Amino acid sequence: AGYDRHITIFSPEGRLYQVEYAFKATNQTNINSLAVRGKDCTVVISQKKVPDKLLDPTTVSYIFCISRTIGMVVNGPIPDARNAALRAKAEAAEFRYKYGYDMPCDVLAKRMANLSQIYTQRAYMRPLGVILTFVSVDEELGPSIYKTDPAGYYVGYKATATGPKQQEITTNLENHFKKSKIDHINEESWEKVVEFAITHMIDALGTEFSKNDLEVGVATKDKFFTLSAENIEERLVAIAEQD
Amino acid sequence: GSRRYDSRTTIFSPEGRLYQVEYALESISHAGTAIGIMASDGIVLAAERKVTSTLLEQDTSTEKLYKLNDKIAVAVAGLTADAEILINTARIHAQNYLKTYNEDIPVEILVRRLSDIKQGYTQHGGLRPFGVSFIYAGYDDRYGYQLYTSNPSGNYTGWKAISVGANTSAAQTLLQMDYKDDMKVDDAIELALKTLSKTTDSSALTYDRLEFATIRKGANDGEVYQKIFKPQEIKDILVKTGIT
Amino acid sequence: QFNPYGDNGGTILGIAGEDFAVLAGDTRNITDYSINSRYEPKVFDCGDNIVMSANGFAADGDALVKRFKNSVKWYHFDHNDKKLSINSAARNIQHLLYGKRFFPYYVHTII
Amino acid sequence: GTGYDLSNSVFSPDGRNFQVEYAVKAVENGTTSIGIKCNDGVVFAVEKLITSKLLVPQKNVKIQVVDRHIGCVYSGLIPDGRHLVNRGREEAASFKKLYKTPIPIPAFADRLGQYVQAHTLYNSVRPFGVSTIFGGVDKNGAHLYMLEPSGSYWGYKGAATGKGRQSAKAELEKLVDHHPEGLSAREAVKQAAKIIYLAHEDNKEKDFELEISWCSLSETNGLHKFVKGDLLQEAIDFAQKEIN
Amino acid sequence: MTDRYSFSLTTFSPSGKLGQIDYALTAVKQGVTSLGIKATNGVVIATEKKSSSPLAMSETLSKVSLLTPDIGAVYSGMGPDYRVLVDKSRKVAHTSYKRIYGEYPPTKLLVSEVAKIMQEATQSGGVRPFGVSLLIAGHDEFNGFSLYQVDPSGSYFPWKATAIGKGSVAAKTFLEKRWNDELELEDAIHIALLTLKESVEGEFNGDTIELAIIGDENPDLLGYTGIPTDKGPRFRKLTSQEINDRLEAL
Amino acid sequence: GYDRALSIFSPDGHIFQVEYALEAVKRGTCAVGVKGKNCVVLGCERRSTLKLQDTRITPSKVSKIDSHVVLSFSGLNADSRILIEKARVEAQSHRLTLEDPVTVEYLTRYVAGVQQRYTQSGGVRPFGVSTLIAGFDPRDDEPKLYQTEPSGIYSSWSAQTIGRNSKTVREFLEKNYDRKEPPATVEECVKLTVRSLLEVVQTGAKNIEITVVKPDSDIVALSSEEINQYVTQIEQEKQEQ
Amino acid sequence: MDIILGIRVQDSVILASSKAVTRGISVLKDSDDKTRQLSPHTLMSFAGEAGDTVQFAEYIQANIQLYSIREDYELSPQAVSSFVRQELAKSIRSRRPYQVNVLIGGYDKKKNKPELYQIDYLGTKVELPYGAHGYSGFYTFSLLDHHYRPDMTTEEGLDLLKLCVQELEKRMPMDFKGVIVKIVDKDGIRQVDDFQAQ
Amino acid sequence: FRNNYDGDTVTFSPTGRLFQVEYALEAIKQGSVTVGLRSNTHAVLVALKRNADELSSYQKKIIKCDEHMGLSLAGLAPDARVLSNYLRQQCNYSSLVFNRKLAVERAGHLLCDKAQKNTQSYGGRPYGVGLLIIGYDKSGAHLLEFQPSGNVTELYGTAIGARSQGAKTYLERTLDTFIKIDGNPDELIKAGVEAISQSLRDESLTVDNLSIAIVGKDTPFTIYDGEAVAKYI
Amino acid sequence: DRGVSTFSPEGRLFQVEYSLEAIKLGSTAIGIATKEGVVLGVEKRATSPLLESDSIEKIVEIDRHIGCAMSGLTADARSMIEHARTAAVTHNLYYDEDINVESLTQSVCDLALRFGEGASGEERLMSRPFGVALLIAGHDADDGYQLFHAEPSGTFYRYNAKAIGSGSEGAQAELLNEWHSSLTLKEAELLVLKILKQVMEEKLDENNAQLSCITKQDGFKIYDNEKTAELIKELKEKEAAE
Repeated sequence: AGYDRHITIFSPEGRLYQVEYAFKATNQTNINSLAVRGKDCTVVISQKKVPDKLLDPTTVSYIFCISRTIGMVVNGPIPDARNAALRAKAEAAEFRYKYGYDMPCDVLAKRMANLSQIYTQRAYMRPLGVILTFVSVDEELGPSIYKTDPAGYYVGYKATATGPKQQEITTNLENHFKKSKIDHINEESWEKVVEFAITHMIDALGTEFSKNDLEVGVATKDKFFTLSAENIEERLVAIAEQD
Repeated sequence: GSRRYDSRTTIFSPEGRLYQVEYALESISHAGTAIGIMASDGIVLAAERKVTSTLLEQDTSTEKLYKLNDKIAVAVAGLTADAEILINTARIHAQNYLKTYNEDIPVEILVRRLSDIKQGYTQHGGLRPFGVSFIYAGYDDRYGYQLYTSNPSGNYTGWKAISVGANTSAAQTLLQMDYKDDMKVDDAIELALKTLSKTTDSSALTYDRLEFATIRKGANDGEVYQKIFKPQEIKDILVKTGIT
Repeated sequence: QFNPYGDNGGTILGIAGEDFAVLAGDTRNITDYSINSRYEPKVFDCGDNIVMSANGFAADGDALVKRFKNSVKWYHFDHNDKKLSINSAARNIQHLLYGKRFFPYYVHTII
Repeated sequence: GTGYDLSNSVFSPDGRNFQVEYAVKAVENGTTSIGIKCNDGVVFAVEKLITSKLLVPQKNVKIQVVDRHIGCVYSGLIPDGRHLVNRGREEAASFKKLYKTPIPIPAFADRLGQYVQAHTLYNSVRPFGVSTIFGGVDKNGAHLYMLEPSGSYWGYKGAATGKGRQSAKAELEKLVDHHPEGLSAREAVKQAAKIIYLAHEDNKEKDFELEISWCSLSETNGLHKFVKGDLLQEAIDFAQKEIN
Repeated sequence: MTDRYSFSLTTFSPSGKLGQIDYALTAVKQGVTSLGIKATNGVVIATEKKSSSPLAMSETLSKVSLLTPDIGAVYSGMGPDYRVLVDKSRKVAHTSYKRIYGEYPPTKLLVSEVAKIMQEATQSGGVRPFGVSLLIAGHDEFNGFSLYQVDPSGSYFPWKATAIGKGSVAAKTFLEKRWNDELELEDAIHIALLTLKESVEGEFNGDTIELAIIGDENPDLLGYTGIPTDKGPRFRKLTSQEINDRLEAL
Repeated sequence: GYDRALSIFSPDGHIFQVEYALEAVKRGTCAVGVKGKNCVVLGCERRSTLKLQDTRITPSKVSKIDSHVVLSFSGLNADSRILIEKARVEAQSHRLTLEDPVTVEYLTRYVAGVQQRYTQSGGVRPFGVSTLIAGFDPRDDEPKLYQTEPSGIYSSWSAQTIGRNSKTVREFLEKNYDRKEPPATVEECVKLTVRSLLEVVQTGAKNIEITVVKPDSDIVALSSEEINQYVTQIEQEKQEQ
Repeated sequence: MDIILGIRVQDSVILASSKAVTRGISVLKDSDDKTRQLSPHTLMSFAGEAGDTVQFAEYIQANIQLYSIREDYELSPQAVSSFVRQELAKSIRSRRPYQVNVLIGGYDKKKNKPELYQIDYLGTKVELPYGAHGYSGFYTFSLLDHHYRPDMTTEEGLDLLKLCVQELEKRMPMDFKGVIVKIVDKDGIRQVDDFQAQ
Repeated sequence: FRNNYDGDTVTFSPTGRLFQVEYALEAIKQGSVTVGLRSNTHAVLVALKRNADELSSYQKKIIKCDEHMGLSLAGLAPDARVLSNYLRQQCNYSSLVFNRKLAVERAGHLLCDKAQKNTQSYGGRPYGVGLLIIGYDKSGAHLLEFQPSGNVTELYGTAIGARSQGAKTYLERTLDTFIKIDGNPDELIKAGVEAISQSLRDESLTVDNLSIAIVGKDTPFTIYDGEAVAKYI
Repeated sequence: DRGVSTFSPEGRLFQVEYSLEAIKLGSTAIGIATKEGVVLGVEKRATSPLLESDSIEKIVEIDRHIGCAMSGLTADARSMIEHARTAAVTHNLYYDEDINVESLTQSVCDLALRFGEGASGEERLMSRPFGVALLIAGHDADDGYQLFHAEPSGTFYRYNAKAIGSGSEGAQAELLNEWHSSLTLKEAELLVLKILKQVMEEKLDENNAQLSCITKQDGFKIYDNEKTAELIKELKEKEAAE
């Protein structure tokens, strides 16, 4: 009777506790990340925290390059993150081979969310304690943000945030879009869209960043790429000459 | 491992009973009452619909009375979904016999095979048994008009008049009180309506809460005909019998 | 089309005495009109005082002797180092040969 | 309630896998082992607790080679470490069979990472009771990695796990600070010997044997080789000099 | 590895109750209210698009889905469980019917196929029942217009009008008062917007409400012309503008 | 898929699932078998919890495995059908390969072998059925009577009973059956069968069924009147004293 | 091929099957019974491939006897023939088909009428007043088209078979060593042990 | 504590232990004592066989793997049969495919990996037997101690079973003596008999009780029992 | 619950140890091996007088030179006897010789530990261990007359004399004093018959007790009731002597 909280079966309230505890595992890393849409680009900013001095900082990453076009930032433990990363890369390559065109951002999100649903229904597979955020400039939909969770739920976003301090970043973005009356960041170059994302990250968290505190991923037409420590440094100089 | 969460559906009690079989019979005892009565010139199937509304479409509704063969039909008590899985396999078995021998399947053979499937879930597999009781009304050239019943244990018996579902003890006492061996179908139709009306948990027995089916060999034909009563046809016979 | 079989020639001879037995065989290995080897042992000591030679197709001959020598080895492992008698060896080789009834060892073996 | 720590794949109320955390306790109980990344290679060193004089010296090898360029060393349950190296050897051979080039170190790290992570997804399998320090030289420089029972791995300038991991990490941090330009392969072998001897104080009750291996581009042609003979003794003396 | 859960996770309790089905129905009760009304010349299905965040685009999440060009479906309960059932229902319509008979299955049979999938998730080894109830509305040549409700148990019933979810009890009572067997399609849509308002707490507009109808054939949505027998799909999702125009005549 | 070990040993050296399977036999209706000099008789009692059954079609307790062998049982009615079916298939399989019908011992050995298999296989529960297998060996006039049980143990009896109140009827047979003079006539063999049942049945003319097996495929089941004539004669034996 | 003859008269079915078993050069047996009793009122004769011929017949016999005990009922001659046809129909598309041609003659106790069915190895079933397999039909069909009447008694049918055998002995090259004749009616199956000189 | 985590081998304890493995190790300590020791030329297995009754036989403890390899058992006999038969196959595979005598070190690697697989998967149980493998290959004489945990260690001399500490302490002291017994099989056996007598407590080693096996430079693995071990009592 | 192949804190298998308790409830079986032959004797133990005692088969023939006695759950033995009979005949087919008694016993014991719900090793498809112990007795040219005790544990011991079943502990203690390496075939016949009489709940006669022997000359032979009854009479007269 008390094993309803051990396996993915319904509780007397109609809840699934194992799914709920998988949601709690997503904040284990204590990392905040946001995603915003430009005029023709999509940018993801994530917190980079290297505690041990013995670690090689270049290997510490939660942003993954799934395909040529699609990128993915993860909130949760790295072993489960890399499990979801390898699968997404395998699904992206297979789709192109079978259907003759690069898998869209929303389709990859739906496919990964459908897989997350299986762990929610079947008993032997545990849910992955990670929240996946897919970003790309689709050849049909344009700049796109799609986010999946352990529940098997997915939806599109004008902009999004994930982490322990998610709510503070979310309301900060909401209030900007209520003011601007548009669903995107009206800017031509991606550099300024990255600059926007860093600025509103600082304002929401109330914390200043160095070049090693952040992790940036930029999605453009036909390409997704991650910014190096010097690329972020140039971006931090530009926002400093405004405040 | 996984052993921790195993309910063990196919085990004996210290007394020598089968837990899941016993509890499945408890599940059926709450479902709508279904009655079968055998007459000298046909068989009568009658079933009471469990839970009805004003906005429930009755014309396209079929929850208790199903057609397996051109000669064999069933009454359902218990889970509707679990029944349809067993009904589908029974229809296939009936067609497999017709393909093999070029003859319509005898009633008992179809009943036994369906009961043997229920038996399988009782002995092995680790899965729950089907929470369904059937009343088989059928005709073949060997025994004529036949009435069978089967339960989650996989056991089947023959009857002259039988009831499954809710208030079987009350329904069986009333049937045993008024049944005679030389009954006509019209008398059996009346008995079925009188038995249901007294075992109903609701206020009054109306047409929208009933399903009716008769299997008769029409004297002006020489062949067996199955007649699943329409909403209006149930409404008519309800007035004629003196229930209105 | 690929032919799995071949012929390596040679000849073997086995004569039993009153208290002894000989198994002879030429050391010449050939293919068609060419000589492969002038010294290639064909008769083998398999242990338990038993000698064996399979003559015909060299690859099948070597595989059969290798399988029999190994069959004697496992006979000791399973039966408390019991000596394999000559009549027991002969019956064992029958099952080794008939095992490949539909893809036969192309050899005439003598023990 | 409780019981969240009995099954493997079960999430506890705080989003933790206790069976994984219990496997780390088996690693912490195990022998101390280290890894040092130098300017063109990596150096692996391991403590070997001599239980009695009956143990044959220089025989019970703990450091294992994967392919021809990767070296692996682990702490905790030795048989579990051997199983992981066996899988890694199959995984390295599978890569070379299809792609011709020997498996890159970041590639090999993920291959073990996914395999260990797989043992945290099912209740039918037990997590690995080992933390593996591994690395080598490939197309673009040298790499050093440390893998956890959770499946978590990162790149390391200096890695340490086992009984005296804290004493080792403190000594490794001193090297990173004092050598920003990068330690040499010759210096890394000597220093690894010292760190093991200093980390041995957490297990100073038992006598131990030192075992060192290295993979350097200039010293060993990028191939994994064991430190033997004069260079081994030179390292032992360097450690025995600075222990007092 | 290997699924060692070969035994049933849903079993009969001493009282005769199947716990996991009862709890799955409890999860349906927590879900957002959805409704369906059958008229003389069409069937309407509607639900509230409960936006989890104002930053999230409600358009990219369809609670009402097309199964066949003549059959639509809406739910109440668990979103992910519904989404996979839609994909299974769309495929079973082809594999078990259209690839055999060359035509799309009638409403009653497609509902029966969905019911089978959900029934198996109740009996099969190592699975939990679907935490969703479905409202399936469709049209076929020999049955006309029909509406069905599928439960986690696998049981299904035809309806003239019904609602499931949060305030299903209060919605059904209101539907009983306003329904008659002489309603036009537009009248059914009008009542649908009236009944759904009582369940909606916040904004009630064409952006927060998802509505679709099974009515007349749409040759404009066919995509091709030339074949006389092909006259277009009967299923049509109403746009954000089409809802707002009818909300003014509320 | 499902291979969970249901039938297992307990601290005191018992397999409870096999033990409770015999408790299911104790619940089932009583079945008795006696062998005379040239005939075997199987008698079974009929349940009276519900009385409105169609006796023509309702499955009888005594089932024919072959033309010369019969099988009666006690316990679960659903489990017995599987044992009878497997025995009937094996009966035909033996006639096919050996070119000779089964001996009563061999058919018993098969049924007991199937029951034993279910006591040490994963994912299955043992049969809640004990059987009485009677008949005559091919071209042999020697009567045969065997008994199997859930545990898989089988043995031959001169007289045996199984089911509910089988403890009472066995006592009767232990002090009424003599091995020196087995019932030499079919009539007195049936009489002893009815007498032993009347100790349990408690006045049941329609509750007692009698089947007689004779050598060379001669099996016949007695009608209600034929059995009723024995009951009437037996009730006189008590009253004449 | 072997001789398999069948004729349905007024109240019975008569089957005549050759006695000779020949393997290559020698006649090994001259008293072979090329027929099996499937049920008390149904008989099946067979000819074809050396090994398949008896193996198929006994396999069918086992299944009909199994059904007869399970249901305590005898299948109609139509139902038995439909079972045999399906078995051969599955066989023809298998790895190694049964090369057996059968004649099924039985008396239907319900209809009180004799019935004869002819099925080849392909699974082609047909109901006939008279049937033959192999090369026997090339001589016998024209004979039976001329002399056959439906109201003929069992004795009349035996005389008609005698006329068929005499033609087969005269015109056929193979020595089939005569035939074994069996009658299937309401009383069951009996063998005519005096057909050597009837 | 212990009762919750000893249900199967798949479960770790809060301290990081495997109790089912530890219980399998307890099966060795219940078994009869056996001694292994080697020099630079030979390797000897001296095994004390156990009888159930005085009417029973002293069950065999030494199993031959190949002409150059063999092992002694302590604990469960059928678990020793499975592992020895596996090692018989591996020695045979190396000789048939590679024409190569399997190294004793690699034989220990193979027994380690096979025993490990039973300690990670659900359903399976650990092997309940300790093994002492001796062998002479291309690198001289060898002695290996196998444990159900999977741990295999190369040693000069050792003993496993009941009261095995008495023999192990002796060999730890006699270390510098028996390692130098080269070219003499009899003296190496006598050192093993003196080792196994240190573990004695119940009785004295008799004729049908003592079991001695030897393999070396010019000695194929041969097992001596009864009359052949009378000159060592 | 708990696994069928679970170890106890003492280092034993639960299901194996519980299986030995089931044999302790079974009928008594005694075997004595001499230089003239091996003698086997069992207790029939009929549950009712109506039970035909000759149908009780607890001593079975594996081969002409190998026979065995069973104790405990006798139904579990049927597959073990089948395997033993097959292995003896299959060895005769492969090697044109008689199988060694040790080799036969080893083949039977190879099935004992083949139980589990999915134990990693091969494919052990059996839910529980056998509930029966065997007394395999025979003769071969290499080791002479032999007596083996096969357990559900997979282990087998060779005995000069062994008793298993209900009175196994008291009978074995009796066998300790009575056995010597110079016993004749007849001496062992009365000895089994005497010790059975002690441990049996019923009075020993030729109907509830059965004897059998394996010799090099005649092979495995089961003693008929007439032959056994004469030995009981001889045993009664020798005990009444002193």
